[PDB]
Amino acid sequence: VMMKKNHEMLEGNERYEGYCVDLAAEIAKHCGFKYKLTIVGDGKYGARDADTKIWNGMVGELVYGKADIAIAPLTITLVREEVIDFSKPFMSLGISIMIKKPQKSKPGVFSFLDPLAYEIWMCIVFAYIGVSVVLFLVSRFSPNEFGIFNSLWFSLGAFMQQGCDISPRSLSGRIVGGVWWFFTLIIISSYTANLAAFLTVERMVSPIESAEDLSKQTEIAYGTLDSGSTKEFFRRSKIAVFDKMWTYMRSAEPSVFVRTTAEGVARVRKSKGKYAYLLESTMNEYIEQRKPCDTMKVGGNLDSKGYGIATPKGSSLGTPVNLAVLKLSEQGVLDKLKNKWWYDKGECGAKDSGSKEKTSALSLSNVAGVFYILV
Amino acid sequence: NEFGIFNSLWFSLGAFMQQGCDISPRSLSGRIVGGVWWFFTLIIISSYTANLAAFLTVERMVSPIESAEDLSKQTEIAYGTLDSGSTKEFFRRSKIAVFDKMWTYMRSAEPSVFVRTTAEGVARVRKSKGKYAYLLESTMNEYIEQRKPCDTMKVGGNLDSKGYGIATPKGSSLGTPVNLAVL
Amino acid sequence: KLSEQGVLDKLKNKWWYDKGECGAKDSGSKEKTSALSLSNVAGVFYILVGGLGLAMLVALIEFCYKSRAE
Ligand SMILES: N[C@@H](CCC(=O)O)C(=O)O
Ligand SMILES: N[C@@H](CCC(=O)O)C(=O)O
Repeated sequence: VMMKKNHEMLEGNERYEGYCVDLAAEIAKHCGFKYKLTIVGDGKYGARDADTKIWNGMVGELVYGKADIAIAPLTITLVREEVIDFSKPFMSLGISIMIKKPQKSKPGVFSFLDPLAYEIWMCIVFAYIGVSVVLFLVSRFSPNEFGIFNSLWFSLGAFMQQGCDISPRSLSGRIVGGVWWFFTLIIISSYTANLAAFLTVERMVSPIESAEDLSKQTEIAYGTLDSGSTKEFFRRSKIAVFDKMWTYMRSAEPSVFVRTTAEGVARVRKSKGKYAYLLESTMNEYIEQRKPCDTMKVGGNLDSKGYGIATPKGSSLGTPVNLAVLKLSEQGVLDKLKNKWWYDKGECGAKDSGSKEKTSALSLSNVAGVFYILV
Repeated sequence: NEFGIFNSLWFSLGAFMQQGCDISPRSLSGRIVGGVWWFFTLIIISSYTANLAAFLTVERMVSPIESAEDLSKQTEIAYGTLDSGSTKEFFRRSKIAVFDKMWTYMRSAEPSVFVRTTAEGVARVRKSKGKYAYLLESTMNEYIEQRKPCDTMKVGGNLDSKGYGIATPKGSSLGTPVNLAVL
Repeated sequence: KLSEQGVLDKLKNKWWYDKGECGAKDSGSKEKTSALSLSNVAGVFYILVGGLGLAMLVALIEFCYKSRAE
């Protein structure tokens, strides 16, 4: 169900748009009836409390006779099965994960010297000053070619390990040439090892996807849509990883249950990966093809539930639906529409298809400012 | 003047190749450039060392073959399913355009359009080593990955929603007592 | 009556699991290595500047033997 460019100027069933809107006409053509479209007054699919079990959501609208035939992406479950009637599943689906997409993090224009501290580089500069000054005082005691331009240049070639032009010949000149070598031998090797430290830590980082690691990770929070089936699929469960999720989500503070899907998307974008989200397979896929393009699907699908056309207990019109659901699956009119709205959204640009070339081999931005100092 | 155009390539080369060159510049205008060229290489030689340790320390696995889209683009792999069953007909009922490219190439397969033994498609993929693929039941793939020859891998996800039912003849004497006993 | 089935025991599973954990969760990936301190390499400067002053000591003792040339 979509909005419309003529949200106010247009009237009737044409006021909105979408898969089920056109699919309603597909049933209305085949079954031969007239329909009036309504919106759920709550804004939620269906709850069932430890209470009088009034279905706060679209189910109670359909149980209590306000609606006649419900058309919605609604989960076929046993708890709904005993209280309303379902058609055959027209779409395959599963529980899936939406997270903040781990994007290209911003490097530094002087990120190459990050394994050292700027306090160290400040001392390296200051040590480079005095050693040339001390050697020159050692050199020019005339009561020799190491002038002030030579003593800087000899110390510069010493520190870069690129050889030297000449050598000191007096004993005290060789002494300061000795200790400067043992100085720079540590510092270069210390720089190389700590540079390897960042790169080995970076590859050690595991992007969590199996959802058991997500259950073992407490920094990334995770929540579901309330008053539906995903909130209830983890209520009654059997797997210890599912129960630990439910033990985490029951004992969660603050409220990980979000009233609508869009605010559930909104918490993920603000969190920069702090807040994960659980939703259906098809609904997670459609947000990927839209264009913030910062949501991706990790892991495999949990189970295989289904969407079905809902009729109340005793509605005679549910069996002609059972005709048309089979017939439009035979011709593929389901698939004719199930294709149509999902390759239409190519507007993300398919950024995942052309950005899977990530590797630990450096970008130029890792070593960019070295060229800046060079040029 | 010793820095010819044939000389200046050589001085810059050994500075890049960590080798001390005999001929040094003798000007403040010249010595700056060879100075910063030294500091150029001193990072990059070290950066090549540090990154190459990381490939040797942390290993990664290369498998771009998942999620059934990458199956559909790469035409180097041959698919494998079981005849006289669901997968023989479920892809024969290919209506989805990505599944149309499957079944046409599944009909354009040689020699194994199908296999006949589930344990033989296990054996064939072990000898296939990147030439042949095998599509099958999910918990069948999972169970063989729990058995330990450990040369097995599940990729992608469930292509269909399926389930196993107790086959009873139509008008069974005990079909509905079975169905309640299932419940 | 408690100990025969473990009402002592099974409740001791729960209340000791209940209050959160501080274990192998933060030994593995709650660290990133930092830049080196100066204090990691400070003693080289003490060897460096300590080597600097003793060079001037031998510079002074050179001229003592240089004046001995007589
Ligand atoms: N399609 C789902 C949405 C709510 C949920 O994921 O729990 C349903 O109607 O049950
Ligand atoms: N259980 C399946 C096995 C064969 C197949 O997957 O195609 C059947 O009898 O149809």
